[PDB]
Amino acid sequence: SNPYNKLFEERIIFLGVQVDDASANDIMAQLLVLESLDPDRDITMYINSPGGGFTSLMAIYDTMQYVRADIQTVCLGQAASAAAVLLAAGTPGKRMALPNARVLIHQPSLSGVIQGQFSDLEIQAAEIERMRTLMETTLARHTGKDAGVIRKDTDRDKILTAEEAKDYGIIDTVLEYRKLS
Amino acid sequence: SNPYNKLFEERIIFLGVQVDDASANDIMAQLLVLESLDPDRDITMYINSPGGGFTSLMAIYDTMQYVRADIQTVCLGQAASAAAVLLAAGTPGKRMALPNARVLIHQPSLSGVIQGQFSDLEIQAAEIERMRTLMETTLARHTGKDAGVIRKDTDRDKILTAEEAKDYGIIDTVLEYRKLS
Amino acid sequence: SNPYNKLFEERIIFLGVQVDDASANDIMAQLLVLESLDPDRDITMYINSPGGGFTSLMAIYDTMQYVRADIQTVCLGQAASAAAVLLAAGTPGKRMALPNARVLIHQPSLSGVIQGQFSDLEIQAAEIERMRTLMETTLARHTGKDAGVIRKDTDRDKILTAEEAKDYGIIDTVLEYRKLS
Amino acid sequence: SNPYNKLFEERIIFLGVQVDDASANDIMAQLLVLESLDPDRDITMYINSPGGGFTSLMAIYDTMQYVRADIQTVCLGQAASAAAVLLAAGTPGKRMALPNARVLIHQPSLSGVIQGQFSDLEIQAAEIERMRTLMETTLARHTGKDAGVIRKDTDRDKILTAEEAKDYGIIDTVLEYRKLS
Amino acid sequence: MKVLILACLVALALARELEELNVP
Amino acid sequence: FKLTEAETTRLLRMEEELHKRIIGQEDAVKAVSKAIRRTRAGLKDPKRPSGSFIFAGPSGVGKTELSKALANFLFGDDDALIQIDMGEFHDRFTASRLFGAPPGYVGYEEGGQLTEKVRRKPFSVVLFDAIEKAHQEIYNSLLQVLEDGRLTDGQGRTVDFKNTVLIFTSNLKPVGLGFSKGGMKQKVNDELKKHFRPEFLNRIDDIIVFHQLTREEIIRMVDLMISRVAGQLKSKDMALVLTDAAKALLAKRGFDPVLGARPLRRTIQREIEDQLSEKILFEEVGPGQVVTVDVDN
Ligand SMILES: Nc1ncnc2c1ncn2[C@@H]1O[C@H](COP(=O)(O)OP(=O)(O)OP(=O)(O)O)[C@@H](O)[C@H]1O
Ligand SMILES: CC(C)C[C@H](NC(=O)[C@H](Cc1ccccc1)NC(=O)c1cnccn1)B(O)O
Ligand SMILES: CC(C)C[C@H](NC(=O)[C@H](Cc1ccccc1)NC(=O)c1cnccn1)B(O)O
Ligand SMILES: CC(C)C[C@H](NC(=O)[C@H](Cc1ccccc1)NC(=O)c1cnccn1)B(O)O
Ligand SMILES: CC(C)C[C@H](NC(=O)[C@H](Cc1ccccc1)NC(=O)c1cnccn1)B(O)O
Ligand SMILES: [Mg+2]
Repeated sequence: SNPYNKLFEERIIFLGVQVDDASANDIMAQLLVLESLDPDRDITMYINSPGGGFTSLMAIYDTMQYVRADIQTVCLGQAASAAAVLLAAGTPGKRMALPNARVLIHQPSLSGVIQGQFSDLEIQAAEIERMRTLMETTLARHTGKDAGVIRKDTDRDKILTAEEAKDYGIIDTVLEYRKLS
Repeated sequence: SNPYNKLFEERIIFLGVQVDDASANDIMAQLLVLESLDPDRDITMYINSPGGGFTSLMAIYDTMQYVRADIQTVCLGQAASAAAVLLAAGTPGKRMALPNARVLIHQPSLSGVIQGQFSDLEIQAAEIERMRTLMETTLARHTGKDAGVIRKDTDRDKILTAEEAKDYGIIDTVLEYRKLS
Repeated sequence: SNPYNKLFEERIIFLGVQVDDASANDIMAQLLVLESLDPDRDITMYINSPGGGFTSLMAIYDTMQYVRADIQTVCLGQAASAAAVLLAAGTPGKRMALPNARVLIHQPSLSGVIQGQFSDLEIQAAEIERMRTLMETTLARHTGKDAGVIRKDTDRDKILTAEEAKDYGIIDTVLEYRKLS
Repeated sequence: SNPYNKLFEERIIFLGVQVDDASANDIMAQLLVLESLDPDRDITMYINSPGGGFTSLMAIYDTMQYVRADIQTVCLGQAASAAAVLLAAGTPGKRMALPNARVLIHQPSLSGVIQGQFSDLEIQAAEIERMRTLMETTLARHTGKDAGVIRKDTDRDKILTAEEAKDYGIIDTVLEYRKLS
Repeated sequence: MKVLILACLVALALARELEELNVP
Repeated sequence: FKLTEAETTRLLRMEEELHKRIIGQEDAVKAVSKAIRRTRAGLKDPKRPSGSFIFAGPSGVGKTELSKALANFLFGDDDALIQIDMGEFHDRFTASRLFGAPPGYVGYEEGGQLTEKVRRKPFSVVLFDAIEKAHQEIYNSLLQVLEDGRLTDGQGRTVDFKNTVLIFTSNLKPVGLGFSKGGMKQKVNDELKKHFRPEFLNRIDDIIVFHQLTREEIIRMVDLMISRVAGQLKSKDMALVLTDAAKALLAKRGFDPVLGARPLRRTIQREIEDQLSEKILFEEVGPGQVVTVDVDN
């Protein structure tokens, strides 16, 4: 067994890589297996991800909201873009983050230019607008902010230190070091 | 066993990747095995796909319509282009989608330019027209729309939220979260 | 075991990929093994191929004509160019196709330009002409057409729907869906 | 078993490669497994890394500070950029380095240009400034320097020989050769 | 390992009582 | 024989008399009550047994209790239930307890512990408790039992299992794998297809997958289990009376969908009849006194 197989025996999934469809289908497959192995024991989800992806975000957003088990998110070094939404998507009272982890909340973007007629670009922009409102509505029900506050805050990159990510509501506890180590 | 091997034991196939011939032959091989293991137990088909491919669409469209088992489609984060047709291609009463999954119905396109004489391009265009009518005839027998309504709706990209994809007829139930999680 | 290993236990080979020498030597190795395992039980050959290749076509054309077992071809989503010849190359009474599979019969081409002196190009063109006549002579003994009819029909791309591929003689039955599914 | 599997049985992890997210998630998975196998036995961490990465640094900085086991860092040939911070991040009294290992402490940089509006670049620069202060605050609590001294020292590349890396406070012992060898 | 012992009970080898032939 | 006027009315009351013990499980009762109506209307198949059931379902919802409510209905006690505890049969060779030893082996004279229970009582409810926990060819010895209606003894006597009602209570935690709306019976039905050999499933007359005990049925189950401790175990000139808030408190503590009626039974021996057993030994309330149970909080 790997370490990654050993953490999964203790119901811990790594996000680790960026949230694309390949990573989202991995995490959804891991969240549903861990739901079936013990639905009343908390899945822990370690997040060191640079973000990326919205449908892949909302694939593993909805799955960690679907499953019978409570999700404990732990931000390791980084939760940027989509991964900060997944960090807030843990169960309240859960959602740890290590003390030097940065949390980068950020409005949705298009990676590169997508061409098309203006009637096709009015739809790709009505979609990136409803991707923006869905990013802010999701992040408001998990941080307790007012979803126009998040639109003002995620208007640019807002890098949150873990101590000011629990003041923002992204996490709940900046988890302390166990032994001085 | 992987998680993907574990979901397949519970008769769940991921679409996951885009629908190309490599992915279509995988899903057809999975649909026929799950038909042979238990033909009277519902195959579930998880769809997080960005679409693509029409012959690869109609390869796994026809197979999930062929097999003795009812197909339960579940849109995870995305069912775009060909995958939205596969999402509607589930059994009626089945066809779930997660609440923040987008469904992108979309008329067939050519990825890039295909050259040729005009007598060769009158045939590639009579084919992309009958690919368009077959996309609309398939999506009309599964949504209950009138197939000219779908031509008006899929004239551009029509991104459907899951709540308005069951109003459209693509899915039947926006499936609720099990525990608050 | 994979699904592909499971279909091969039930004497089913996928064409799946395009017909090149790597795919042709795979299918010939699979056809000869399935001939040796049970020579009086029908090999099924699933065809979702975009075609390509003539010597690789006639490698697995001749092998599926060689073997003691009858070959049942099934067009999944596509049988283009060479693969449509392999689709017609099944045993008469066999040769199914799924209802939304397209069959693209097509005269042989050269992928890209091959240079040379004119005395070398008179031979590459006498070869692509006898590749054309061999494509039409093969497709006439399996469809019952008159081989000048096929020269008129495959003069351009002739995409056949499965319902009009049995009228053409490429397949014999458009195979019905088992359960509504 | 590999040698790398054999060193991990003796609770030794290699840093080895540069600190990116792929390497950080490996080391965090290794540090948490070795914490769970025996939390009161010292994890040794071999560092031959060229550095790189700040969130990946602070991912495995925080983990080696989190775990119940004391971390013994050993610089093999090189601890540059982030890896020198990880070298100082070992337990005091631990933190060896081989006699010809160089330690390159270095202020954070951006690999290549990141574009954007000036209001977006005021935030990427307020982040690389707080990445700089966090690099200096971390390296001051582990070397005993005054964190403005480190800003003066890491203003350029400061390559420390192991004998002058214990005078700097990065390591504690330049570990002697066992047998003349 | 899961080799069963097969008791194989014999039929009863038992004594016999006697009718006797009367004499003077 | 042609039925007494009383026995005719009781047998049309057979659902509502088996519901005096079985709370809920309505299609479970009217599948096993119809099997007795077939036997007594003279419509029993004279080759097939009278009833052949797999009472599959969740653990604790009344699989064994319906087999005991059936045996009390047909006999007057549930000690007339022939209960073969199939957890004892863990390997292939304990099938020699169903029909006894073959010739030339010890235990040949005793000739089976199921066949000889039915030679004495051919009209019997034969319970096979936890048939899933038998070996894969214990129940392959019952493939002539459930069509031909007889089992050949090791001594050489075919015994009539025709007038028996065979019951195979199989035992089939929260939600399964993956996305699904709501939240089941087809999961239990097809697990029988994977565990049991479908030769055995075709011989079963009815496969009944049992229901979750609803909260409206746990409230009725409180009244049944308090009726155990009073009247049979409080024949000490003591009377046990529960207020309607007290039975509501027991139902709110004993109700978990996934187990059913044993967490209620563990609740009553944690709230009621262990606090009551401390009050009898201390003689706070003792013999010759009516106990009322007010609600605690
Ligand atoms: N339907 C029921 N009616 C009355 N009491 C019930 C019922 N179901 C459960 N109980 C109570 O809980 C006990 C458990 O019922 P039963 O013995 O039938 O369990 P079971 O369903 O066979 O479970 P298992 O899977 O463990 O065999 C009963 O003896 C009774 O006290
Ligand atoms: C903050 C959350 C919402 C995610 C952030 N941005 C997005 O929403 C991502 C950014 C992205 C990633 C890859 C390719 C294109 C765009 N948006 C999308 O995935 C996306 C997809 N289709 C249309 C529009 N946006 B993150 O990636 O910065
Ligand atoms: C909506 C369904 C029908 C599928 C959508 N479009 C198509 O039909 C796809 C789009 C596509 C994908 C890959 C390469 C070229 C073209 N069309 C085809 O596959 C295709 C293939 N041959 C000729 C014409 N179209 B999807 O890919 O946007
Ligand atoms: C019925 C089939 C054979 C018709 C078409 N295929 C071909 O003609 C293929 C396509 C191809 C592949 C490689 C190099 C050149 C050409 N023809 C040949 O294999 C080929 C090979 N050598 C000389 C001439 N043609 B189809 O696949 O487009
Ligand atoms: C000394 C420690 C802090 C690490 C050193 N520098 C950094 O902090 C690294 C240098 C680096 C590496 C890869 C890609 C881009 C930038 N900083 C970062 O990783 C980084 C990441 N996001 C924004 C700004 N800096 B090392 O890489 O020279
Ligand atoms: Mg029981």
